[PDB]
Amino acid sequence: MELTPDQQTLLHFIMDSYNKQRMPQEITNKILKEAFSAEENFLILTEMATNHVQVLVEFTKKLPGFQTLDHEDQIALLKGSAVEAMFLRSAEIFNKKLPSGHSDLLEARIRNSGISDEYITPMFSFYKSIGELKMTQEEYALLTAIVILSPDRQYIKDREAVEKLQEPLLDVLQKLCKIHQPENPQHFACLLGRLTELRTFNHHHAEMLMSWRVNDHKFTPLLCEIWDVQ
Amino acid sequence: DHQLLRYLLDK
Ligand SMILES: O=C(NC1CCCCC1)[C@H](C1CCCCC1)n1c(-c2ccc(-n3cccn3)nc2)nc2cc(F)c(F)cc21
Repeated sequence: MELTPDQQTLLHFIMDSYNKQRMPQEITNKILKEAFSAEENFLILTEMATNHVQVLVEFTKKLPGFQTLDHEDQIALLKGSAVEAMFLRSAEIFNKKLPSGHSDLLEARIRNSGISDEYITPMFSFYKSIGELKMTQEEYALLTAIVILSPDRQYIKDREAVEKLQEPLLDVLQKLCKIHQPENPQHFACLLGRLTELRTFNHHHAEMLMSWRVNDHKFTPLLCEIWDVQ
Repeated sequence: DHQLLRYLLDK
């Protein structure tokens, strides 16, 4: 039931790499301070997402066994998980506790950022349902690692090799779920269930970006490689 | 041809 010394070592190593990401407070301070036009908000999103992918590649490289994978499979895992990891991180930031009234303002500011109405509802439906899990930082870190090391990703030549790397992370997450939420034995299944909803954002990511209420949709060369844009 | 991704991966 308890984590082994090897698992505790794995967990702290993954926590340390995960903590290298841009701080949630930095992001919410910017959105909460003042209101921006849809044009300014689009630019904030592309810079935020560019930094996210850069740090995600650094986090992915540190995942045990990742560097032993075939180079083409490495690209396929990164490309297959980038958008999902971005929405998982956004969901984590959204659910961080803030002073009274701040989360209501954050929600209203995101709702009026320039994103199409069609996508506001499924985005907030996902954020609120992630929030009901009351996940710890370790649970978000492991889930992000599990998302990256998905063997069921398209163009993966050697699935078994990816499975071998994901399995120890799934076992660590399962133990944490039993430790953090012993009254809810369904917790682990609920976290895994949320990965299916994550996959839906990846299906409509390009349309979500192109329907942003701006006249021009400019993307960084790194974003064009990761997103199906320009 | 994910040249930038390949680059950040092989760095
Ligand atoms: O910066 C954000 N997210 C980053 C991205 C990288 C990793 C960390 C977070 C944005 C932000 C850009 C400025 C206007 C207002 C929104 N954000 C989003 C968001 C909104 C739309 C999209 N779209 C993706 C395709 C189309 N839309 N992605 C994320 N959800 C957020 C939840 C927060 F608590 C929150 F604080 C910000 C959030």
